[PDB]
Amino acid sequence: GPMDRYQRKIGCFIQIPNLGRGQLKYVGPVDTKAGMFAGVDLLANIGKNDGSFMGKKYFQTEYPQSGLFIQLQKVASLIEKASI
Repeated sequence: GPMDRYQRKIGCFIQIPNLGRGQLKYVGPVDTKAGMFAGVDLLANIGKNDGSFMGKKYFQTEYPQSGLFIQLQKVASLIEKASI
């Protein structure tokens, strides 16, 4: 409430439209950005980051560009369907 239901699914896998399978690793705000975000590990270098942003660690990624922040509203129903 509001983030609790999504936070409980950290570690789940979700299938992101036009991106692929990603592991949910973080849910919350990102410094200097608007809104809430899911931080996902795409398990290939098709993301943007290594789980850090502006010098702060948000989550751990397998590869140097496998992490990605996605606006939470875009994946909120995928997360809700996923099982932990």
